[PDB]
Amino acid sequence: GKAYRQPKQKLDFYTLLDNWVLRDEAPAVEQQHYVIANLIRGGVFGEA
Amino acid sequence: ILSTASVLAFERKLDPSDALMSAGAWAQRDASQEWPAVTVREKSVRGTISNRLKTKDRDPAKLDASIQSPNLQTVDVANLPSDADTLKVRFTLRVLGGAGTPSACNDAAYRDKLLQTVATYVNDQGFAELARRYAHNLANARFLWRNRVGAEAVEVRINHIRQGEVARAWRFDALAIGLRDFKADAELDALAELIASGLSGSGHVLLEVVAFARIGDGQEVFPSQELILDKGDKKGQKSKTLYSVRDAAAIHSQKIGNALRTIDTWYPDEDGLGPIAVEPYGSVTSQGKAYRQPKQKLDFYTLLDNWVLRDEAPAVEQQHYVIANLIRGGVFGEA
Amino acid sequence: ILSTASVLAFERKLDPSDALMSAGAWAQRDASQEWPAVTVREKSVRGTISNRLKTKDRDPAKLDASIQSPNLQTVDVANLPSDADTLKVRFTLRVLGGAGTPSACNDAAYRDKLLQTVATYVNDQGFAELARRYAHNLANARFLWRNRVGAEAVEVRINHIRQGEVARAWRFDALAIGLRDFKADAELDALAELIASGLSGSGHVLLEVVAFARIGDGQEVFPSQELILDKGDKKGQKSKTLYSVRDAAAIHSQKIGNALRTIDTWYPDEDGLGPIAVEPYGSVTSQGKAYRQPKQKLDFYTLLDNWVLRDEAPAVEQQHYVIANLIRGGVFGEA
Amino acid sequence: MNAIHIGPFSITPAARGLHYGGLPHHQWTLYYGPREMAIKTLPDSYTSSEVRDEFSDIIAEFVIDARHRYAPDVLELVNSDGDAVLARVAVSRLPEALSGCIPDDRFPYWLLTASRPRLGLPVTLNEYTALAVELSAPPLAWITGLLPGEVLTHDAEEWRPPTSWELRHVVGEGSFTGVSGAAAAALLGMSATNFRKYTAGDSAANRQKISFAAWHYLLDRLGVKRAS
Amino acid sequence: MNAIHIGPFSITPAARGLHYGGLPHHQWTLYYGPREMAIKTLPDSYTSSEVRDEFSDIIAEFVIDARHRYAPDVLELVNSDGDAVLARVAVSRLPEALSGCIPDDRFPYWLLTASRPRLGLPVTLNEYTALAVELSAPPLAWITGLLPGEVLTHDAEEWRPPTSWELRHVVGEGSFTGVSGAAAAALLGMSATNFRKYTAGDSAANRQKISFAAWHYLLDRLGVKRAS
DNA sequence: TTAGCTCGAATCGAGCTAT
DNA sequence: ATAGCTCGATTCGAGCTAA
Repeated sequence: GKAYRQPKQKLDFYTLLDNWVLRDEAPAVEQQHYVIANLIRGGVFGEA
Repeated sequence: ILSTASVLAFERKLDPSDALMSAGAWAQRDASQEWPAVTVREKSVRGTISNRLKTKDRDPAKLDASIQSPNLQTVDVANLPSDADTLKVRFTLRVLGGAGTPSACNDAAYRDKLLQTVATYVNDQGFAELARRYAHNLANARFLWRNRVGAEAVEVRINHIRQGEVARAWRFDALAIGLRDFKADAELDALAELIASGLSGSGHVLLEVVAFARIGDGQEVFPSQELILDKGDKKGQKSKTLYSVRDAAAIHSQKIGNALRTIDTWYPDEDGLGPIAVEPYGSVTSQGKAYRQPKQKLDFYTLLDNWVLRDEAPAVEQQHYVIANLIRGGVFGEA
Repeated sequence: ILSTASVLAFERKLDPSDALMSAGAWAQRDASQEWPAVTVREKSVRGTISNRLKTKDRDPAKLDASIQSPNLQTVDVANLPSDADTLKVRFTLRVLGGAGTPSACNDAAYRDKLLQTVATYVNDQGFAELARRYAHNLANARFLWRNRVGAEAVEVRINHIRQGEVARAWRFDALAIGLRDFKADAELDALAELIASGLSGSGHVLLEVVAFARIGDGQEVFPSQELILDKGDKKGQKSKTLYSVRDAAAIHSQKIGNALRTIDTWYPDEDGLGPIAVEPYGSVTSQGKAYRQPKQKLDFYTLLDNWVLRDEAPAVEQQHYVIANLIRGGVFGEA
Repeated sequence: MNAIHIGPFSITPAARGLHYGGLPHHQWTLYYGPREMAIKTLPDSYTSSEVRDEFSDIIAEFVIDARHRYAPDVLELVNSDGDAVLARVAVSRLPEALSGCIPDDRFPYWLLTASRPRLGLPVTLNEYTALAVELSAPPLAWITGLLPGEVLTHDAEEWRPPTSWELRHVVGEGSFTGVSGAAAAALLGMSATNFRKYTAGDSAANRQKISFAAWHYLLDRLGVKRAS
Repeated sequence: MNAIHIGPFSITPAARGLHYGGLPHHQWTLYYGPREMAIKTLPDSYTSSEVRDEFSDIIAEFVIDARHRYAPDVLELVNSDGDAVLARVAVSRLPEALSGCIPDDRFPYWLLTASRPRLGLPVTLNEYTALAVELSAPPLAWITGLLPGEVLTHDAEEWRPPTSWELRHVVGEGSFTGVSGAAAAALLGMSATNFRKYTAGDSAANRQKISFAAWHYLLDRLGVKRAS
């Protein structure tokens, strides 16, 4: 019932993706593995 | 001065039916006339918080509290049987003819000028390029929208039903014929001539199109999705509703028509996307943008106004686009 | 001076019923009495804007935002079954006598003069040409309005029902008898004589009109449409409703009456545009044009006034048009 | 009696009357050009004011529906978080640089649409001021949705002069702007008789068609178009 | 030779001549209406397009001075300190509620003038954008300083139609806006032949006057006035 | 404020010109 | 693009009525 990778510690999928794509700040290879796994699982990413 | 007509309604050619989904096994698709239909059923899904939060829901306590109350809902789901790996989708297509004639026209002079313009087009180059591209979208299973993305082998069978009987049969490999290139092939040419005779009005043509997709045992298939009134309880929300006619998963006829309509390769932007549906203002729903912007003077209405009112005939590619849009039909003219 | 009466309510001759429309297979259409009815169901449609922009919506961002927020509708749609390729449409027709007699009038002298005028018309030339043209709009399935455009084969069966049993049966190839020419035919002559006897008041005529058409296997059929109150949301908007009587798709009886009424080939414009339904002021809503304008001396009211009040009898074609307007009925007269 | 004209609306009575109860009555039908809106059977002892008051509610709900249907789309200026709205501007058209956007922290101010799929771009206060100045909507911009696009175009070769009925949308006391014809003539520096000649009915021999500059300056001064 | 007319400027030659050196010579006199700016003695071998280039620098200096001395007042949007200018807008007229002000901390945004005795008004971003939309200045608003105040007024009773020379300030090849007569006629939705009658001078046969609505709409479209 | 109407005078469009 | 013309049709202002 808890969330590892809180957005406060900047290790969630959305902050990592935004930093990697927009700011060109590539994270650690583990974190980009996690991001690409999130792209593999699919989703409805992107709010208004 | 020959201004345009306020009422310019058109009826559509290339009328498809609802495409019914049935299931079975590969190498028995020659006896697929009695295959059981794919049935839309209910299953339960449990989801977590996976959407973006607006900087106020990102609190760890609030996020965890949202985790402790997950969204429970039921979804309409269509799956193949666990002993069947092939999906069969069958619809019938009717090609009418008489594309340049509007169904409603305020001005008689504009009606006559538009008829002369379309007749000049057909006399110069008939419905041969457009019918070839429509036959290409028939040969590849583009009407098999998401059921084609991971299918290992796709085969499309198209029959010409003259007096309730197969007057001519076509068998195609829908993966060899890609979704990017409009090449030339003898069977594609024959189907193109048949669709051309339908569009010209030479004779009545009715096409029965059957597509087989080898997807896998028990794999999910994707019929068209309906609208939910969103009034019931949150637990029994019915967040996803699938389209069926009589306990058989089906695809909307306008989705099939949109997939056959994907012949427009002449829009000003690059060929990275490939063909798009022939719509006014070149709208693509997935990309959320409009190729053929009216600002770029390449949409349907500006081209038609230049071609008909003031005799400025565009390039033959834009002429194909305009005639394909007239085949598509719509409520043109100022409301 | 014999001024026109202030009410000229006329009752409608050639009274049809709502045409119920059902489905089945060709060559079993002789035993079509137990064919299942065509049901009106709902499907969800999504589309982008394809109409002309107001020059205010031509801004690219507004168009892109409209594409990214497409309009959602649910529509009533009527289709044939995926195992049936023939649509059967059945209605009953009554031919009544006493066309020139009004149902309401204010002036005994005017109604006597009008009755004398209609009587001397019938004596000079009875309901022979008018009933000939009516037989045609029944022998060609013009009441199959959009169900005839791309149909491969259409035939109609007219049965004369006397004491509840078929007195004489007619069978016509509705595609052979066109929608434009009033040619001469022996069975058509017999049906015309029966309709003439019904119009003359010399006998009771009740016709059972059954039409079969090869629309196609599972293809869309087109019943009559209702008004939309637009009292709901904009997503489940219910933008289209179809007509059904007791769960069977149906066509309005006034649409059938208009279809049989299309006999006017005497309007001052060229008759190569086709026959028109007889109306005061020769109105066509699809074309937005009034043939037989009151500015010309060829509309119904000026013809009726000149013929009756001051004995200026028009040409026999124009008086055929006048008597056709008297047969169709209407609330004529000033106020 | 006689037809009552309220701006673009018309309440015409039936030619023949009837008796409901023991009192004479006529049916009064309301029009919006060619569109019939409502019919009411009213006593013959009513004056024109009472007949107008009978249809005032239907006219008011037409006005409300027209204001809500053709309301100009709204742009919102938000911070980096994208949650707090700092300023709202209603625009006649959107900027051409609007694309699908979620605000970042790379830029402090973002201009976004009020539509649920939000379009936007990073904007400075100077650029936002310039865009709001050259894109703002006049307070009566909803009336332009009731007019055709060939009378509201700035292209002189595609422009058609408005008819009397299209003029009465904005010129009369029963119109949507509420100004008089004399006030409209004063706004254009024109004689009141010459401007009445513009909104003259079809049963008249002296009718004049308004020019391009006069019509568009009238729309500017009335707060309907090109007033920001 | 011939009197060269460049918008409101007119280079007229001397009727008599002179021989400076041995070559023929004439005195060319630049005019700004009834105002004389320069006399320059030039040969007769120069073409009109070369005398125009000879007198071009004085005209450019006049235009620079006119643009500088008639620049619209600039407003400044500042924070709760008054040091950082977040946004600036040029206005045709100041806000009605300006008083002498020094920004403090109780309000986050302040709208101060650019003049050193800074008048001000506490505003939010929405009210600041409303004021900027209402009060903005068009890009060519400096030409209104070269025009009389009775031809720019919005009151129809106190309005006087501009003359031909006052019209040459805003339309013409050598005007301060640089738009041709055909382009101005296309902006007003009228024929170029009728606008040439507006711009006609000294030809008493068929010379016309511009109207209130046409003049103010032209000033709107050229970017001179009413473009807030 | 609505809804018009003459009557002479000025304006408007679309033809031509000239430079 | 400047500069100007003619000619018949349309607009325009200031009287007036009509309500």
